[PDB]
Formats: sequence, structure tokens, C-alpha cells
Amino acid sequence: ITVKQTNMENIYECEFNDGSFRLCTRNLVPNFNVYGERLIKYEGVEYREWNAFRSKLAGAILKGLKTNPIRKGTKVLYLGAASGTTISHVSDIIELNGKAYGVEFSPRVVRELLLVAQRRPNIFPLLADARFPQSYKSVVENVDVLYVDIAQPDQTDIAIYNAKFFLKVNGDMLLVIKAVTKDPKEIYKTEVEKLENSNFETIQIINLDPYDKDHAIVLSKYK
Amino acid sequence: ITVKQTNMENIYECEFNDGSFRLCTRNLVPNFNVYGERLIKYEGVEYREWNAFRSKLAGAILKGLKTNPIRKGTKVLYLGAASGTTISHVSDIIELNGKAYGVEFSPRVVRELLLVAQRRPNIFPLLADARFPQSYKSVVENVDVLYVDIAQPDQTDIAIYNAKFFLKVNGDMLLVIKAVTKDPKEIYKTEVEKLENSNFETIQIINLDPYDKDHAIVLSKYK
Amino acid sequence: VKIYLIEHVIGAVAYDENGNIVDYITNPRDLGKITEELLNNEKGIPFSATVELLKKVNPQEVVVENEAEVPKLQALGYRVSYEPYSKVSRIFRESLPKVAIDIKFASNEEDYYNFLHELSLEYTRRKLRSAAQKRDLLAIQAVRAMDDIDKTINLFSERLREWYSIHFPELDKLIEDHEEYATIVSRFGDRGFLTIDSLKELGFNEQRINRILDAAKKSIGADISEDDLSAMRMIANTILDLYNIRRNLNNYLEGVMKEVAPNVTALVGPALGARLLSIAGSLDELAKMPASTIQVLGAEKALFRRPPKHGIIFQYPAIHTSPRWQRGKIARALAAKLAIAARVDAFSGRFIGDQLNEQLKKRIDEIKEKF
Amino acid sequence: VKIYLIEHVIGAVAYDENGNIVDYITNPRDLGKITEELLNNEKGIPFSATVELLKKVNPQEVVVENEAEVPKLQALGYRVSYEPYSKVSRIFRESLPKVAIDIKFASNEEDYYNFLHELSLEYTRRKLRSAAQKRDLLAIQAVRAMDDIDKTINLFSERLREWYSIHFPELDKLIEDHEEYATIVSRFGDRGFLTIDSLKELGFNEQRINRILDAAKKSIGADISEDDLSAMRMIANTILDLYNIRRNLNNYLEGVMKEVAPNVTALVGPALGARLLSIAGSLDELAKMPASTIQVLGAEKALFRRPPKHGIIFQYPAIHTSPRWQRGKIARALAAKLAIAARVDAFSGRFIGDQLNEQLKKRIDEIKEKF
Amino acid sequence: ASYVKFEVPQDLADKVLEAVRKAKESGKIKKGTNETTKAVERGQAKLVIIAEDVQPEEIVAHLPLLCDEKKIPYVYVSSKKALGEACGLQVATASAAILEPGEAKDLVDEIIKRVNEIKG
Amino acid sequence: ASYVKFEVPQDLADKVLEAVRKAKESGKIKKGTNETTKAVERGQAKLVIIAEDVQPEEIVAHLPLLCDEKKIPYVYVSSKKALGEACGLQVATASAAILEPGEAKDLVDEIIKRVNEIKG
RNA sequence: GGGGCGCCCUCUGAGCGUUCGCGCUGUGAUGAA
RNA sequence: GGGGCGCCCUCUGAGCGUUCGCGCUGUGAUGAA
Ligand SMILES: C[S@@+](CC[C@H](N)C(=O)[O-])C[C@H]1O[C@@H](n2cnc3c(N)ncnc32)[C@H](O)[C@@H]1O
Ligand SMILES: C[S@@+](CC[C@H](N)C(=O)[O-])C[C@H]1O[C@@H](n2cnc3c(N)ncnc32)[C@H](O)[C@@H]1O
Repeated sequence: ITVKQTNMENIYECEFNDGSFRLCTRNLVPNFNVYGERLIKYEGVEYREWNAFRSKLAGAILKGLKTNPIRKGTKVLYLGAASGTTISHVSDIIELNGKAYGVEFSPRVVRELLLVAQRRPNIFPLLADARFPQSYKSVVENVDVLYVDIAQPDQTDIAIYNAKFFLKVNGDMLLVIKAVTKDPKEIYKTEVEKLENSNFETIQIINLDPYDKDHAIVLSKYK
Repeated sequence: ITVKQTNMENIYECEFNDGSFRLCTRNLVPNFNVYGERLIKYEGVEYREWNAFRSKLAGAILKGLKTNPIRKGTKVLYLGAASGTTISHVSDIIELNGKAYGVEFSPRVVRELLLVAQRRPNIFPLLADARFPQSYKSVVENVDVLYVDIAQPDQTDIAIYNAKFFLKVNGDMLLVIKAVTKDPKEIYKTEVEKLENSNFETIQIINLDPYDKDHAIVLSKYK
Repeated sequence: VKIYLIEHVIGAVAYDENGNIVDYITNPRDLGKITEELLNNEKGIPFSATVELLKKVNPQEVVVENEAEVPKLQALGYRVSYEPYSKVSRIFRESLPKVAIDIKFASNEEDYYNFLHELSLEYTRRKLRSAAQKRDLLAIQAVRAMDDIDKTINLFSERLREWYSIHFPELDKLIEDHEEYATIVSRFGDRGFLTIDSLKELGFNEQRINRILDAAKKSIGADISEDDLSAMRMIANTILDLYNIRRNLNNYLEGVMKEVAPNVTALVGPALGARLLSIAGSLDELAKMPASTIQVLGAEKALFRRPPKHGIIFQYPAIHTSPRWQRGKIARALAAKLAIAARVDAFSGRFIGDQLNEQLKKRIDEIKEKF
Repeated sequence: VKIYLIEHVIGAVAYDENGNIVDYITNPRDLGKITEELLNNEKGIPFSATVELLKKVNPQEVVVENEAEVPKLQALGYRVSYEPYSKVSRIFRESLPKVAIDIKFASNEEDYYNFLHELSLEYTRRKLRSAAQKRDLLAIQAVRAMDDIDKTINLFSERLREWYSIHFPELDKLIEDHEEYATIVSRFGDRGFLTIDSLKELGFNEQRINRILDAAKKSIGADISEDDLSAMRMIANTILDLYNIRRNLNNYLEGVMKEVAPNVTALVGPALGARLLSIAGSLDELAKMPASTIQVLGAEKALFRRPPKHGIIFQYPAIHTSPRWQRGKIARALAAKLAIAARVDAFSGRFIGDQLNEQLKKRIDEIKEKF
Repeated sequence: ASYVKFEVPQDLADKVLEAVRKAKESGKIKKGTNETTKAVERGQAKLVIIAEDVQPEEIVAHLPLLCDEKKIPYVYVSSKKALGEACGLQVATASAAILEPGEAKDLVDEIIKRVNEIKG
Repeated sequence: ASYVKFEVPQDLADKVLEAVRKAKESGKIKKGTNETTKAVERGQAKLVIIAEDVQPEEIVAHLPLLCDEKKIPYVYVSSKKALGEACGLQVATASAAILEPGEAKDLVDEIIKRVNEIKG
């Protein structure tokens, strides 16, 4: 067992006795997490295992995401919070000085998000439809990164709508698209690429195969 | 989850949801094993996880052992039986038609071997010193493979002594030596290589790093 | 004189066309009020803070963030328009950590986000509060399981102690904590596997470390082998599992208790409120129980004329810390406020915990100051 | 006329210089005898089968496998020599599966290895039988834990059933097996996650599958979400863990029971023999208890003049299968042979289970044939 | 108020008040939310009187759905201060229950048959 | 035999046999390993007689270390067949105990003082 | 070990503090485990 | 022949089956929960 600092801030890698590497986050709240993810100690500090197959974000990092906008003190709007797995890790990366506003739709899942957001005082959970940013306009704040992972056919302009509401100028956006691999570059993803180019700037398009054999992420800068 | 047949008989590989491969044996006795190793089902048949870091043999297989003498119907003399972990897997590979005579010295460990050898009717446990094959000459049988893994400085000729007792002509021998890696081939292991060449034939020398950062295995044919 | 209207958790803020604060009315730090007004803001009803703000400015034209409000504000006789993502509304949120202190909603950043946290949790439970019904019975099963786990731990630890005493009799009386005992059996096994540095990795002072290792060599117990160790460990690790499951169920309990009956929870706590529902049968059956019945939910003491008698409710820190003579007068006050809390959650109403705790605090302080 | 002497589990075999059988005396299939003679062979004392073999040949010169025998065979007046890995001794072992049948030690291969298995286990427990003393008390703690686990399972399963009935009331009466119930909760959770092919993967007949899924749609219970599922699963998986731990302790029990008191075990079984030691306190205290005291180890029935009265020992298949009137006469016979078995293991003596079971079998058959 | 099931005329409202006043010196009544709820559960209650101006409303909202279960009628009064002083008290009461009518036996029997018409 | 603590002369061996025979019609004795062990535990036993030729030996090996604990002397006899027929039985006995000496009161008191000398 | 009637159904129900102005109180005073 | 205190109070202790030859038995017959 060994814990090594990686390129991206507050994100680590975990060397194992069997040789395998699993992504690592600094556990912001010790003692808990309990049953599910594996807990590990190395030189005093407690760390949490970040599986790259459950998390689309963790997939993207292993998939070679060049620049990660989520770091220490980052404020994020997370559209598609779900059961809380993936945000708990951004909660860890963000640290206490940054904040995570999470918006999830189905009640069946939000109740789980609550438990996660209970112990972590940087996650602010919200039961709301992402199509109506007016509904949480009154609760949230202007953020630095827009993470959008909704089970909708029209995600692209649901995010855009949300962006001109809360996303800071010169900010960043991580979109999740149900995207297939050849030797062009982004001509394949022009439908969703050009739709943004009306008011956004494309940086990276990343196909999540084989970590997620369906989706792909588009990192974008807001003008 | 998926189970695929490998080169060696009665030995399988286990594809996982997280991608990792762990060696696999056909569980000869179902329902049990219980607490410790992980139990898995695939298309009716039950399989047992074979960890390559605890077992020196499993290390050797992953380390690229070209020819394994232990197959279906093999009779083995296992010198250094210990707590039973590794023999239970050869018990599985051997199947009911072959037999495993296990010799372990320290009582503290044999009692555990008994529990393992209880449920498996192909393992015949023996509390005995491997330096005195006369002590079990009366119980065992002539075998096909000699596995020797003793915590002694003089293993090499303890095995040789045991071999001319029980090992069949044209049979095989797996020795474990506290053996370092460069670009000769077996000039490094000449001390134990030449000692055998008086009456044995060397086939493979395998350094177990990093599965076992100390030991190495020498597969040998008896003339 | 055109005013841009911002409605937020902190209150109502009037801006000019260039993002300068013209006037503000600050929301009070009450979770119950802000939550309810936020639900109204979705339908288009403005904050009472907005009505007050608009009264003390009476602008020429107002422009609101939300289009649902336009008619409701035109009903008061104001000229109303609607911009969605206005340059003003953004500028407000760009400086949101600061303006919260600037309008005097909070003293610093920490307690603002500590408020926003308590809120975000409450708000998103109110939208759940018109629930998938049966939730109270689940909490009952959750708190009963915790009692079933605690009762199990004692059974296994006693058996583990009696078993392990065969190898190490000295350890049984050295640590009366059942958890720590099972931890030592888990990672070590044999006595001679214990080191000075291995024991500090669990958080032990030097005065007990030198008692354990001195007893390790001076052990009267017999030698043990790895059959017994692997067998003892099975129970030892299960004890450690149950100790986790109990702490984890307690976290689950809080999440259900604050969702189904949040007003009861704010008074007594999650665990005590859960245990009250267990005796009643359901949430509705707690509301039908009057103030006098709640106070005596031990059931064994009244039927004579249970363990920790006069009310099961006395586990409350104000009846436990305070001396024996005050206990009668406090138990009534708690049960009276518990009665309200039950009925208000049975209707599935708002949050009134912030006032009820302050109403109980005033009366507890009025009992302590009467000698 | 030079003879090579081979001593083995099957018996004593005399070979000529070229690996041809000259004469043999076969060992009887008694575990007790062969084990004891094998311990003697280490010191150099020959098998009684060898003494008989050498008498019916009286060779010119004998050559033995083991050097410890040379003096002990020269004491009888034979010319003795010693070859270690003789070409003869190997040839014997080269054909060992066969010669066992050839000298009529066994009828086939299967039961030979089935004997050799029972032996290899016994032999290597005899070398352990002069034990690191305290072993009996461990077995007591092991069997008490099994009773503590069984008592725990019922507590958790009842709680799991009452909890899960909120989501699925129909399931509680459909499966009376506590294990199967917890398995369904573990891998599935929500009712609508169950398929026809998913249920056969656990070993269910078609007549009950169509009862479950028909009750799944016709469920009166309320909708549940993943808080409750993850919470219910904690208990459900723990029940499945304990069900494993119990079966695993039972395997550990056998390994201790056959080591510390193998003669008691051969009569009643591992579990019943363990439970007898629990009431006594130790192995020595069972030996001091006479035949009459063992028979009445219920302690509650005798103090009146317990659950399944006249002796705790009646769980034995011969007192349980046979009718009510024979039970008095069998209970004495078992307790009499149990008395011997206790004292013979208290001295840490040989194995006499193969004769004691045959002695009890003859007397049970003599009770059944008297109408 | 949302816990008020039916509209109550002022004539029947004052005739209810007079029915309780008579039972304070000729029969037996219970005063206060706690005791009123204890009367309906036991089955001793004949008529339940509920105040309309209670804040927060939730304190008495359980009674109407409790009284329907044990088949006992209930009537609303427009004021809590007018119900408090009527019950021989110096403070206001939220709900009152009647066990023994006394001299208001014919006055109660008229009330219970007038409220059943405006229900359905 | 290894459970025999001390060497017993044949003269005292036959004088022990005669002491039990007299107690069968003048006193009370217990016959058999089971009853003999029950006598020593209760404290009713005065003298314990053990057979030397018992197989397996382990059936009676507990008695000598039990009788030392409750301070009761014990003597060995060379044959079990000679102890069986002496006790008025047709089968052999492994051990016998005396509770009431009867006409062998002076004969037992001589035995208990002759065995204490060959012990130490 | 089996069933039909009433009862406690699981506190009491109006006072207490006071500087004699008035305060706290049936949205529970006081008396009990 | 009659009653109050402590003690050992941790089944009983010699027979049963039989073809009338003899068998199974204090290394526990038979009687009980
Ligand atoms: C594929 S999941 C995201 C998984 C997440 N990264 C994790 O592992 O924790 C997408 C989620 O978006 C939610 N969702 C669907 N429609 C939504 C909407 N209109 N607004 C907000 N969330 C929505 C769904 O409930 C679904 O669980
Ligand atoms: C390194 S361990 C083998 C581990 C084994 N492969 C496993 O994982 O199950 C070697 C064992 O040989 C045993 N041993 C030591 N001396 C021996 C001897 N003289 N004869 C037989 N076994 C011996 C020791 O008890 C030790 O546990």
C-alpha cells in the first residue's frame, strides 16, 4: 500500500500489494463512509477509493483528461446528483472552502443523496428539475464548474440554459453525452459540439470506453 | 463476471466487472469454504478464487510457467503443506481420481490443514519432518509430482532424498528456493541447479517477483 | 428609477441597473419560515420581505427574476417586467458569500453555509413531505434493529471474552470496552504478536500499554494455534461489523426521522424520537396520544398504582443533568411540546422546531431560577 | 533366500530381490490398531503382522526399510540389514493402488483411499493427542458460540421479516426458511427486480415461483426507496454471514472434537459430544461422571422428583428413530459406552470407536429383536 | 382555517356555548385539548367543541378525524376566548368535551341533529 | 499396569478379599465402577478395592487420584474374576467400595494402616 | 388449555410566582415514579 | 411411637432374554423424565 500525489490537486493514486491502481480522494470526513467503499490509511491521513467504472468523472481522468477545473475551493453546480457516490469525491477534492450544489430529480435517489450530504457540510442537496433553474435560483450561488449528467435527450441545451444562469464568465463545464471511435477528432461529435459553439468553447471531448461503454464527456469554457 | 478455460487443465481465469483477473479452480466440494476466500457461480458450476500473492504456485503460473505437471488424476507429494490454502487448489486441479499427500511439520499449522483435508477426500495430511521420509514411507504412495516448499537452508537435497523415495521415474518436481534478476538465464541459480544435475533435469527456473519477493521455483524432471 | 428585484435565502434585495444595492430587507434566520416562503416563490407568491421592501421604495418599474411572480406583484399595483438571466441577478450571485454578511444575514462565511446546509436539507425534505406515505414504520424498524444489535453485541462480546480468556485471561478485566477487545483479537491473534508501536496505532495511553505487554509475558493462559485464532477471529470481526452497522443505522435513522417527523426530532433528538414511535405503533398514534400519555410512555410504572422510571422521555439532557426535584416539572413541559410536535408532523406541516426549542428553553430557565 | 521387508498401512509384505511377492500378512481394517502400530514403527517396533510374517518364512537374511527396526528384529534372532530407498520398496509403492486389493486389504480402490483418508486424519491427530493441554475448553466455547449464533439468527431474521413485510407482506408466510428469505433481500431489494430465471438460480421449483411473482404484482405493501433497501440489506447480509460462520464453526468443531476426545466423537457425533462437555465443564469432569450421571445431563428433570427430557443424549439417531418404549433401554447402553469413551480420552488413550460402535450396534439390535 | 370541515352558523354557535355552560353545574365536562382527546378515545364523550382561531392550527386538527372513527359528532365555535370564559376559566381553551349533559340534555340532542345535515 | 501406584503383597490381597465378603451379610457394600465412583464423591466410602487386570486400563484410572482428594485409602487386587465371585456375582467386577464394614471392622482398620506404609 | 359482561384502558386536571402594580399558565398549574 | 437445626441430598443398583442346551450382563439388568 502507498499513496502518491497526481497531476490534479487533491486527487491521488493508490498503489496496492497486488499492483492495481485505484483513484484516490482525501476523505474530508473521517470515521464514517462505513459499509460500501474501502477505507485505507497511509501516514496518518485517511483516503477513499474512487472507482473509475461507477464514476463517469473518474473514468474521464483515467481516460486522460488534460485539465481538471475541479480543485481546492471550487464551487460547482452538479446537475444529476443521484445517489451521491461521485459528488462525495468532488466534495473531497473541493474541500471545506469550496462548495457543491447538487440537483437531483427522482425522490427515490435524493433520499440517499441527503445521507451523503448530511455528514459533508460542503454539499447542498436539492430536489429539483434541471429544466427549471428558476426553482433553485433562490437557493444556489454562482459557480465555477458546471457538471451536467442528466438522463435526457436534450441535455446539451438544458446545461446551456443552466450555464447562463449560474456559471461564471471564464468558467468551465463538464457535459455528459450518450455518444463510434475512428480517426477523425471531433467531427463525429459535431451535433453537440456546434450547438455549444454558439456561446461556448470546446476544449476536450473524451469517449469513456471501456469505463462507461455509452457516454462521453465534453469539457467546455464559457465566454 | 465470466469464467474462461486456460492452457492448463482444471485451471481457469476469472474476468470481473472491474476488469481484474484472478486465477480460478473448480471447487471440488460445494457449499463450504465459507469465510475467507470469495465464492462465485457461473453457468451452474461453483469456482474458488486463487490469489497469486498468497500461493507461490499461483505466482509461478502468472509468472509464465510453460508446463504444469499438476493436472487431472495427478498424485502429488506436497512437502510444506502448511495451513492448506495452496493444496486446496491442487486438490481442486487434481480432482477425485488423483491424490494429494501433504506433509507439514509444525502442529500449530497442521490442525488447520486437517480442517481443509477433512472435507476434501483427496488430501491426506501428515504431521512429519520432511528430513525423515521413513516416517511416512508406511502411509504414502509413489507420486507423479514432488512439490517442495520448506523453510530450511538445505531444501534442495531434502527434496532429492524424498524424490528417490516416492517420485516416479520420468516424474516432475517443483522446488522452492530463497533466491537478483539480470540478463543471464540460470548462471545465477547454478548452486541449486548443478546440485540437481547430478540426477535431475532442469526445465524452468522462475523468479516469483513481485508475487513473492523472496522465493523462486525450479521445475525438474527425474531421470 | 428602475429597480431589479432579487429574492434569495438571505432576503429581498433591490438593485439599480448597474448592480448597486439600493435597499434590502433581510430574512430572519428561521428555517421554518424561509422554507415555506421558498415553496410559495415557485408558485409566484413573493417573500414577505419583498412586500416590505417594495413598500419602502415604491419604484417606477420593477423587474423580477421569476416569471411566475409578475401577476402577483402587479396585483399590488406595481409596474412589473421579467428578465431571466439578468446581468444584475448574476452580479448578486457573484458576490453571494459576501453580501450575506453585508446585509447582516450572518456574522461570517462559516455559519452562513452552515445555515444554507440545514436549509438545503429541510427545503428538499418539504418537497418530499407529501410523501410516499409509510415512512414512520420504517424508522420504527430501524431503531428496533439498533436495540437488536446492541443486545447482540453484548452476547457475542461476552462469548468472545470467555473464549479468548483461554489464551489471555488478563485481557478480560483490562478493557471493559467490548469494541477495543474485539479489535485486538482481529488484527493480532496470538499474544506475542503485540508491539508497543502496534498499540498506539489504536489510540492508547502509555500507562495501559505497559500493563498489557507486562501481562502478555506473565500470561497464565495456555498456548493456542491457528485453528482457534481463525475461529475466534470470525466472532471478533463480526462484533466489529455490528459496531459499524449500528453507527451506520444511526445515520440512516437521522435521515428518516428528519423527513417523516422533523418537529419531534428537533426537540428530543433522532434516537429518542424514534424510540417514542416504537411504543406508539405509528406517527398518527402519537398524535392521538395527549400530552399526559406521552410523558408516561414507560407503561410499567403507571400500571402498578420500567428501567429509568418516571417517563421514558427523561433521557433528554435537561432532565438528566438537572437534579432530582426539577424532573417532574420539566417532564410535563417536554411532553406538552412533544404533543404539538406529533400533531404538526401528522398533518405533515411546516418546521416549528426553532420556536419550540426556544419555548422550552424559556420554561426550563424559568424552573431553574425558582430555587 | 534373501527377503525384502515392506511395512505399510495394508500390512507386512515380503518381497524377493526382484520385486516379486513371496508372502504377506494383511493388516485388519481397524483404525485403532494400525495407528498405534504406526507410532511404534517410528521407534522401531515392528507390526504384529511382521512378526507373524517372519515366523511363516524364517528367512536367511531380511532387509528392512527403516533403520530403527534393525536391533528390534535382531532380538528375535534374524539376520537384519538396512537399505533406505531400495528398488524393492519403490516397486511396492509403484503398484500401491493395486496390491491393496491383491493382498485383500480392500475390495476396490475407492474404499482403500476412503480408509487411508480416515487413517491419515487419525494418525496425525494421535501425534497431536498429547496436546498443548487445554483443547477441550476451546471446543466448549466453539459449541456455545454455535448456540449463540443460532439464537442470534432467529432474532435478526424475525426483525428482517417484520421490516421487509412493509415492502412485501406476502413473502413472510411464503418461505419459513430464514436463510432463503435473507438471500432474496440481499441480491434484489425491490420486488420488481425479480425474474423467473433469477429465482431458479437459487434452486426453486416452478410451483412456488408462480406463487411469489403473482404476489409481487398483487402486493398490498407500499413503495420503498434505496435508503430502506440499503438499510434492510445490512441485516440481510449479516444473516447470510452468520449462516456461513455457523457452518464454518461446525467444521472447526469436528477438527477439535476428533483431536481432544475422538472416542466420544465416534459414538455420538461432533456436535452432541461437544454439547456434553459444555454441561460438565471439562473433559476430566466428564470422566469423573459415572454412566448414570451422563444419561441424565438435562439436570432439570432429575431435580424435580428440560426441553426433550429423559437425557440430553437422546438426539442420537437410534433413540430418535426408534419408538417411545425402547428409549429407556438404549439410553443406558449409550451412556455406559460414553462413560468408557470419556475416561479413555481423559488418559489420552488410543482409538476404540470402531469396536464401541460395534458393541453398541449389537446391543441395539438385541433390543429391537425382543419385540 | 383548513381544519374546519363545515360552515357553522352563528345561531348554532351560541346555542353550543349555552349547552356547555349548563353542564358545568348540572353535569360533568372536560376542558382542554389533552382531556378532550382522552374523552373521545375512551368513548365517554358525547359532543366535542372545537375553537376556530387556534394558532398553530395543528394542535386540534387530529380531533375531527378521530371523532369520525368512534362515531361522535363535533361542532366548531368562532372564538377561543369566548369558549374559555364559558368553561369557568380565566384563560382560553382550544377544545371541550361533554360526558354528562345534565340540564342540557334536550339542548345537545338538538345540536347533534343540526350538524348532521350540513355534513352530507 | 501403569495405574498401580504401589506394590501389593499377596497376603494383604487375600485379607482384603475376606474383608469385603464379611460385609455382604453383616454390612453394606457397593459393587461396580459406576457405584464405586458414586461412593467416593458422596464421602460414604471407607475403603476402595481396584482390580489390576482391567482392559482397557483407563476405566478405573480416575479412582486413585479421586480417592486422594477426598482422603480415602484404596487397595489393589490381583484378579477381577476373584473379586467378582467374592462379591456374590457371576460376572467380574473392576472396583468395589465399602460403606458399612459390619463384621469386618477390625479387619478393615488393619488394612488401612498397612497400605499407608508402602505409599510413602 | 377454551369463551361471552363491566372495569384501569397509557398520571392527575387548576393552580402557582409576586416588590400586592401585575406576571406564568387547559398550546397544561400543582401532586407522583 | 411424636417434633424444631446443620449435613450426604448431582436416577435406581440386579436382573433379563430363552428353543430349558445355554445366551446378554456391576466395563451396568430392570424401573422413570
Ligand atoms: C446516469 S445518473 C448519474 C450517475 C452519477 N454520476 C453517480 O454515479 O452517482 C443520471 C441521473 O440524473 C437524474 N435525472 C433525470 N432527469 C433529471 C432532471 N430532469 N433533473 C435533474 N436530474 C435528473 C436521474 O435520476 C439519474 O439518476
Ligand atoms: C513458506 S510456508 C508454505 C506456504 C504454503 N505454500 C501456503 O501458503 O499454504 C513453509 C512451511 O513449511 C513448514 N516446515 C518447516 N520445516 C519443515 C519440515 N522440516 N518438514 C515439513 N515442513 C516443514 C513450515 O511450518 C512452514 O509453514
